[PDB]
Amino acid sequence: TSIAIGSAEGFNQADKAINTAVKSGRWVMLKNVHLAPGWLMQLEKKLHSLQPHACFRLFLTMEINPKVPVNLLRAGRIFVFEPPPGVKANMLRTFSSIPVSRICKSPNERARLYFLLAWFHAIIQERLRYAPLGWSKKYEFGESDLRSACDTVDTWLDDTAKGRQNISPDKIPWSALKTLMAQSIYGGRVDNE
Amino acid sequence: MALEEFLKQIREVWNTYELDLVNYQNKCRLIRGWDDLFNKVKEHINSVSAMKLSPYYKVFEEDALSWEDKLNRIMALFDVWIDVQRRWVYLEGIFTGSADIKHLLPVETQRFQSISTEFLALMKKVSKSPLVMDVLNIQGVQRSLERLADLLGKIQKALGEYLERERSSFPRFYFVGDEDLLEIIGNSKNVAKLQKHFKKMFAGVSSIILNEDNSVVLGISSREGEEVMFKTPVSITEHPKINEWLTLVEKEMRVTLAKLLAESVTEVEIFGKATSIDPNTYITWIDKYQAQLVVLSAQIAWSENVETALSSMGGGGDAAPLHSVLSNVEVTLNVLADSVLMEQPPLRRRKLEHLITELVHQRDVTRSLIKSKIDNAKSFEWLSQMRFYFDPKQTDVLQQLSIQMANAKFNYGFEYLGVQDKLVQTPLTDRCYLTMTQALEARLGGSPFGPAGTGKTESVKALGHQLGRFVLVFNCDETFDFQAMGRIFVGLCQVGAWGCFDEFNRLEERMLSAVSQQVQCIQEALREHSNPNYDKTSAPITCELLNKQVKVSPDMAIFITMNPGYAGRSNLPDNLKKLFRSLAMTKPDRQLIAQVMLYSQGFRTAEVLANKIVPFFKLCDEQLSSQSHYDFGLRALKSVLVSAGNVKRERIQKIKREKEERGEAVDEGEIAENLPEQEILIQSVCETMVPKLVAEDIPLLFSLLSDVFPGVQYHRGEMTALREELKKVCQEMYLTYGDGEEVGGMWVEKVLQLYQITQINHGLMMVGPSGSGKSMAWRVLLKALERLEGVEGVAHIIDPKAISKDHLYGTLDPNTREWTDGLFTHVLRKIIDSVRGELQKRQWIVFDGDVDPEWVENLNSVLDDNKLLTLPNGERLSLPPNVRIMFEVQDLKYATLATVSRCGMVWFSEDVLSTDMIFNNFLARLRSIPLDESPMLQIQRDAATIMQPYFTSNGLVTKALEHAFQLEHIMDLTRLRCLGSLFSMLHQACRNVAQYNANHPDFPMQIEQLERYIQRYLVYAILWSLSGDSRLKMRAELGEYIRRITTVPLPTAPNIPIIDYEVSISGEWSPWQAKVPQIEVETHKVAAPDVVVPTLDTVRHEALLYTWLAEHKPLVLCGPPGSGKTMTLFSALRALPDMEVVGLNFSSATTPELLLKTFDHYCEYRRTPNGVVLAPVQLGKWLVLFCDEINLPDMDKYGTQRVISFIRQMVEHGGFYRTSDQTWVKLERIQFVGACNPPTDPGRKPLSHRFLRHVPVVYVDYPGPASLTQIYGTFNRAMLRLIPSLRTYAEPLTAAMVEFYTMSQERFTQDTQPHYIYSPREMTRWVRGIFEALRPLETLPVEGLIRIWAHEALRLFQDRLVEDEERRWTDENIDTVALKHFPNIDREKAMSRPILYSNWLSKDYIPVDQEELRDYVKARLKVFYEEELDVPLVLFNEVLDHVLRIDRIFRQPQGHLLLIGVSGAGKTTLSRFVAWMNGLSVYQIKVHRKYTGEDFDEDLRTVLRRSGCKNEKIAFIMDESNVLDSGFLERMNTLLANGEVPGLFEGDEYATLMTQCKEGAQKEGLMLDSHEELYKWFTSQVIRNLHVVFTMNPSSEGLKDRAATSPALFNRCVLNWFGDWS
Amino acid sequence: KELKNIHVCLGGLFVPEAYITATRQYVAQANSWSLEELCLEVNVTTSQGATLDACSFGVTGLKLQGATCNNNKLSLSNAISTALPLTQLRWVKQTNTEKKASVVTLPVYLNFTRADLIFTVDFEIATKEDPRSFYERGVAVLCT
Ligand SMILES: Nc1ncnc2c1ncn2[C@@H]1O[C@H](COP(=O)(O)OP(=O)(O)OP(=O)(O)O)[C@@H](O)[C@H]1O
Ligand SMILES: Nc1ncnc2c1ncn2[C@@H]1O[C@H](COP(=O)(O)OP(=O)(O)O)[C@@H](O)[C@H]1O
Ligand SMILES: Nc1ncnc2c1ncn2[C@@H]1O[C@H](COP(=O)(O)OP(=O)(O)O)[C@@H](O)[C@H]1O
Ligand SMILES: [Mg+2]
Ligand SMILES: [Mg+2]
Repeated sequence: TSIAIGSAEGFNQADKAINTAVKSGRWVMLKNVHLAPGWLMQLEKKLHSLQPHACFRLFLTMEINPKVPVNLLRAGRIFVFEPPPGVKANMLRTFSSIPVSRICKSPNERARLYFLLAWFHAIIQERLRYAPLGWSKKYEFGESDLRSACDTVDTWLDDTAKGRQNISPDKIPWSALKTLMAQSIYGGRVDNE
Repeated sequence: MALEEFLKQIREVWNTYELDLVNYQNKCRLIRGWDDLFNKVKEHINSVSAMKLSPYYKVFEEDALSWEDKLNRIMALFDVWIDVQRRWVYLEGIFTGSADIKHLLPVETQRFQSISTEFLALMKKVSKSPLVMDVLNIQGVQRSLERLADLLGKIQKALGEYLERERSSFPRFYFVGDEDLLEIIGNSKNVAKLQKHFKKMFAGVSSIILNEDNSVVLGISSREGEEVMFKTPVSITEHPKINEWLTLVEKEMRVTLAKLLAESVTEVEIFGKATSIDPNTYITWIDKYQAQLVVLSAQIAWSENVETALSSMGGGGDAAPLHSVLSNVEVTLNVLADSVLMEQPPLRRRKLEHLITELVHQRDVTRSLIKSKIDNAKSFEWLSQMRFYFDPKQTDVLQQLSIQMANAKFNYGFEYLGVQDKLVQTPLTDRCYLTMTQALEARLGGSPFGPAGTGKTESVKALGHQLGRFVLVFNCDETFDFQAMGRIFVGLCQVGAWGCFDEFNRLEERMLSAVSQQVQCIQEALREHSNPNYDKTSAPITCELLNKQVKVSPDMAIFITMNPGYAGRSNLPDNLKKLFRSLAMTKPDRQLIAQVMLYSQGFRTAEVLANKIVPFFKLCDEQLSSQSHYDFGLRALKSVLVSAGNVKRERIQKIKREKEERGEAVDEGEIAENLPEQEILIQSVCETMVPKLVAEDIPLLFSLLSDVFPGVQYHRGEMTALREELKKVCQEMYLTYGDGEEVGGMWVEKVLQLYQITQINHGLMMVGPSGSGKSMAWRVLLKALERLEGVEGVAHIIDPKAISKDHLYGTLDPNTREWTDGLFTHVLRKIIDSVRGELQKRQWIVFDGDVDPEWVENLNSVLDDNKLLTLPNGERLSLPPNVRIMFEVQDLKYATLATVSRCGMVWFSEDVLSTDMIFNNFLARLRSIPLDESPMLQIQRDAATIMQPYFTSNGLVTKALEHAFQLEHIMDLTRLRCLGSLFSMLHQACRNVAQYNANHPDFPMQIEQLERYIQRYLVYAILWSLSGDSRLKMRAELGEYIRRITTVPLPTAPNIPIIDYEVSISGEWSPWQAKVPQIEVETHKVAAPDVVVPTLDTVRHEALLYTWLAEHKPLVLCGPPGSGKTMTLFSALRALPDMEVVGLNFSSATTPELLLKTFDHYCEYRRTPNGVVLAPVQLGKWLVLFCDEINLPDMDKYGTQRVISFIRQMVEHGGFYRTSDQTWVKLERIQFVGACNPPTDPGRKPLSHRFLRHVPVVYVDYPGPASLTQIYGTFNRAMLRLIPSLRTYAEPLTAAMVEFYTMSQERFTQDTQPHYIYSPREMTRWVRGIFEALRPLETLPVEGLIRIWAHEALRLFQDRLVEDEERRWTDENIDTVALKHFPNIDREKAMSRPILYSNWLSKDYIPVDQEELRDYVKARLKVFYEEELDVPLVLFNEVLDHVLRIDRIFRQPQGHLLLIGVSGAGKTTLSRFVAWMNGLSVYQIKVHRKYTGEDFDEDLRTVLRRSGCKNEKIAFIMDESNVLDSGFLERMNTLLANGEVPGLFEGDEYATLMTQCKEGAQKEGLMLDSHEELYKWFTSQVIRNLHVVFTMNPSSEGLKDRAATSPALFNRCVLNWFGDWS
Repeated sequence: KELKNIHVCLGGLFVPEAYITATRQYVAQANSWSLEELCLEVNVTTSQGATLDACSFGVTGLKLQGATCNNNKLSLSNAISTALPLTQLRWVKQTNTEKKASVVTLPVYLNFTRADLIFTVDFEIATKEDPRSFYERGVAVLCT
């Protein structure tokens, strides 16, 4: 059960979800909990005096906001999500996130296209570490763009290779992939000529 | 003669005019002819107004009053009858038409049945006597209607649950307000009244078409008059239910449009694939079909032609049939261009422009295909384009047309969009279409972002209109909470409509995160709708919205347009940004927009003009000075282009007309060829861009125009007919008028420029410094246009910052979800309804106040092309074409570019209104308007003649005003503040002469004496109006400058400044020192609160304040705390017996509610025919509101004070707005007086220049050592008369007091500690302290007097000290001062190391020994342990000192304590111990976790009742930890100062209080009766019985913060720094 | 007349974009050309040997990032910044002779933050350097 924190009745859903989960043993995720630091104090107190089910897991999503309660950080386990250190790490997370079945589909040329997408994503996202030179500003080139680009590759490759086991590299729609990424997927956030 | 004729016409009209009654569904006879009845009453009232003006009104005075009283009752009664009749009609239809409401709302039906039967009974009574006079005189009919309206109001609100049930039946009802929905449901039988509600339910359907019986829906219509005829008309008889036949209309609308498109496609295929096209045939096809179908048919034909051509080029060597497609497009484009060049009907002209705009795009795309050598239909250069495919073999007409872009497939919704302004298909828009369609295919949302004016809202709407979808625009803000957005999503999901949430990021960050849950689940439902496994036979797809299953239509989409870094915006959460595909719309292709727009308008040189106008706008942005009201973006370019089309159209008509008078010749080709297209574009630029330019930027723009358009000159058309109208209006308003370079010439051009902006823009801004002639500009133009065009002009002036945003726009109840209209919403909704013919008048809504994005961005959709006001409850209000939203501001520093780009600015520089223009207006008013309400007028006319030479350019006043600006003042100087004070003071000179004439009936004032008095007073008036807010030496400095430049005789004193001289009524300068006598105060009134020793500064300021107060003019006294601002004002008010003063103490948390509570307590609201009037309860006395901390209230982040803006509105406009019912309340007999420290003091904010203009400021400085010696030498001499032996020491005692105070003031300043404020108040407390000690003493040796003198110095100058070295310095210097001024005395007997005085060990206040005092305190503490508190204490030397200090304060009237020290030091225990010793009852608030403001109010009332009514002394002990809210301090701030809280006792509490004050007065022996003196006695008792002890920790920043949140804590409380134990 | 012959640092100007317009407006007025028809061409001069010719406007203080200008030809360099001695802004009529396939448009930013763009220059590549390499390496010109 996923609940976005921030509404008056959002807290009511969060309390009901946690009360039901600690007995059933399901998972509860509360997103943007940094927007209600005062309610986080009460959540920490409730969690401490609790004996939940073995399989119960509570996930809290925050923004690394200095207003997050200290006692909540001490009680929970902190996982920090950030750009990978380099190109090699960027490729590894890109390949790990994509299911193995998605890459291994009917055209054998899909794997190379995904690798090129993985490399292109790694290069432009690493250039963000050099703000004036790599780009003109800190663009939000993130996982959402990679998901859209991967969906674009899957849709267009299926359209051309209609069930063929192998496709000629010349028949791959390079113009479609290049234009869509430059205009819609990745070029949407770009505002500088 | 004619007077009798007017009376006869009124009588014969009213005894013969019968109310118009018609049958209404064979139930009753309703009243019609409302406009005829209302205007007849108004025109007769105006005749009664002219009845009074004529001199012969004397004999006819009695008859006119009887008629006017009759008319007002007729006007008031029928104003309510029209309301109750309308409410009854739609309420009756709801309860009668639907039989299911009998069970859901049984009690509500029963109440309405009784109301309806009573209403129908009144219909029978009025039907018997249709005459207006007979129905008016019905017994209690007026009261019977007020209850009827209230009863209809109560039943109206209770139907909210029924309305929400009905919205589910027809989902489009969700975008209709509750009141409008009631009208639609109730009036289902009378469809004729539904024609004004279709525009809120459909994209372009403004009304339906009905047959003669009004029982069959023949078709629909648009706003422009375009009509669509249903193939199978919908019959209402077989589907009586309103939602049933409305649904059939919507379903028939789509099918009819689909069928019409198929026929249109068949016809347009002939024009396609044709080398030659007949213009006559093409025009006929355009006229036959609808605007959206003509463009759609052209798009389909071109798409099929290119698809056929590309398929034919499969081989690659097919001789490129794409050239044939390009040839046909150009040939058809040639025909369209020719058709526009000639005169066409307005509807066909719009169709041609739409066809040109699209065919230009089709030509551009085909050229790209030709250039790129595309020979395959699967090439992405063709796939990326938007292609329309038509399938005539498709059985379902709704699925015949398929729109595709890249890999996205769409279906035309066939929503009737009417005729919309189609956009130019720029490459950026193509990029927008590609990205948004890709987002739609992935079932995501679209989030275009960028700067303002780039075209994101229009592009989203254009794409929706391209697919035939219902696009709804919502102007998002912070009140779009989870419930409001969920209800909107429910409506969009069920309807199947696009939602464009513009300014989405303006929501709160927490609310944006919450909304992300609803968008996520909606998109998940959409995503699983696109699965091919889905079957329509199964249950329709649903999403969990607002804890309810909501069906999701596939056509629904969500779009959010936002500005990333603009002020007033929030940051979207990351989980929400992943639900939208963002696109950067930053640089619009304005070059192509200009070319296509001018090409479609008929310009021959569109390419040349576009290549000249777009760079001109870029150069203007890069060259002109950076001003806050400058916008050279696409909106400015769009406004120029549309004006160019309008200028050309009217120029062509004028040329065509001109040929008619000359003769007979009409040739479109010759007119088009001989047309100055260069001049037309420059005219539009000058009519739109010149008004906003500052003085130094105008030559830069004209130089740019000359360079870009060389050899082309513009001469503005002389609006002659308007200029006489302005000249006549200006003369009646005493306003100077000028032509060109004449005096007032610049102002008139601004008025004409503002007139042109009104004609072009529906949203205006008047940006310019305070007092630059802005209000007079639009006031004169509104009146001039009323005379010129004959259309009545009504202006609704609103101050947006004087009220909260909830009261300005409306609020949505979190619990009941009921929408309450705000100020602006009520005004706009009233005009839209036009119940009383508001739509037939020129309505202007003027926002007279500051502009910041918090409130002004809610008008983003109103000022945009939408012309729509969107509310959080889903209701939208279209701005009527006759309504102009106008802003009158002084700057645009805090306004974002989103609003600056939306309005046409008119810049009013301060040089527009020259000084002599104000001088002429003053003298014109003086010569015409009598001051009393003629001998008084004759004095004014004679005085004006004397002041004429001085009130000229380069005259005495103008030269003096110029010099006064060089000198610095306590407040920022403005021209109109000096002139406004000067004019009000010269009026008093005229009143002084009139008083002299009444005092000397036999010998009136002569001309020669009048010249002497007025000339001398004018010099006196200039000095005190220009340097009144400046220090003493610059009051002098302006004196010599006047002496150097004036010819008026001046005092011949070698060194005495002119500011020390007054003007006697005899016409001679006389010193102010002659009115300062060496008075002898009585002994019992020594240092009394109301005793004022007259000094030079006091008499000068008292006369100045009396002059301003006698004119009922607002004023502010500025000066250091304790300088004597309050004392001087109250002393001046004692000379005015008809003025009562009410004290208000402002703080950093002061809001207009504090003023409103005072108005409720001291004034009353009364209904008058002219409107609501707020006047004091007591008759004939003027109420004066004394605001003591006027500049303390906090400025928000946008630099405005809400209370100051409230006062500025309520001073300039003479009234405010009552937010209870959104009615204008006009003040009567209410005056405002302010006091404040200089703005350079910490915590003080400078007052707004638009407020200081109306308010003169006088600077009250600290008395000098000479003044202090005179003031307190008088007190010491009178006080020392108690002991005749000590009378010789009065002079040295005063010198010692002044000397020590001077050094203590210099040594300890606010820089060291915030509370180190030393004022003459300490000297007054010094005199009082010595007086009370000596009073009892029968005799005292000089040593005893010095010991008392030193003790008072220690208790006043050392108690507040913090550091030990400061206390050591005070101890040492007191010894030196006493020895310096009192030699040869026993220093040891006087300046002993411990100085303690107490009345505990004797009847008198004599010095006490430390050892003997300790034994007494030890003995009393032992008793204190068993009785009250058994906490052991330890007595050291500091405790004995501290208990004596607390005892001294507890014995004083209004004696409050401020104990500062570390916790655990005994501050509370010592306070309780001393209070028990002095008999006080200790009260502490038992604060807990759930303690709130209401609990504190109850505790405050409990203490006040005990200490005010029961005469019980109470030591209210309060700690800083008990302050859980700023509300606690605000109540304490007022209670400490005034001894009362105005809004504390209300309703039953006030009634219970008044009984208790009455009984308590009986015990005291006074039988007070009225509530006024009961409260005055109650306030006096609380003052003398309530002591408040405030304890807080010695914080650094907290003490400074408390110095502003609660100023009374440092001015009314005696501060003692306990600190830590040394 | 001297106001045309003074070398001005665009970094030291309060608004440098207004200076570019002023030079554009001066050339159009003197030669009786239209403002929109003018185009800007760049000529980096070694020291100040070259002289203004009624259309040139010397500009100093321009810094070239990641490239070196020799004989008005660019070559990629490993230095962080390269100072241009004297940049001559010549306003000429547009000839629409298309690109030379060795001309790259360098942005001219006001400062190192690369937040605001003043104008764009069309320099020429020397030798066999790839124009795409200039784009990838973020080569630009800074006013200060
Ligand atoms: N054309 C005119 N001729 C003569 N006097 C004028 C004229 N226009 C304005 N005034 C006077 O000059 C003063 C300017 O007041 P006005 O209301 O026009 O200023 P404003 O720009 O609206 O000021 P604010 O910003 O304070 O609202 C007033 O005293 C007004 O009577
Ligand atoms: N001419 C005077 N005669 C008598 N008392 C004076 C005179 N001038 C100043 N004072 C003393 O100065 C004090 C002024 O305090 P007040 O006017 O209340 O300060 P504020 O104007 O800042 O509220 C009074 O208590 C008064 O005793
Ligand atoms: N002079 C004193 N001798 C002994 N104990 C004291 C003395 N003054 C305060 N206390 C102690 O402080 C406690 C009360 O503190 P309190 O006066 O409430 O602190 P505060 O002055 O900060 O409100 C008592 O329990 C008492 O024991
Ligand atoms: Mg917008
Ligand atoms: Mg005004």
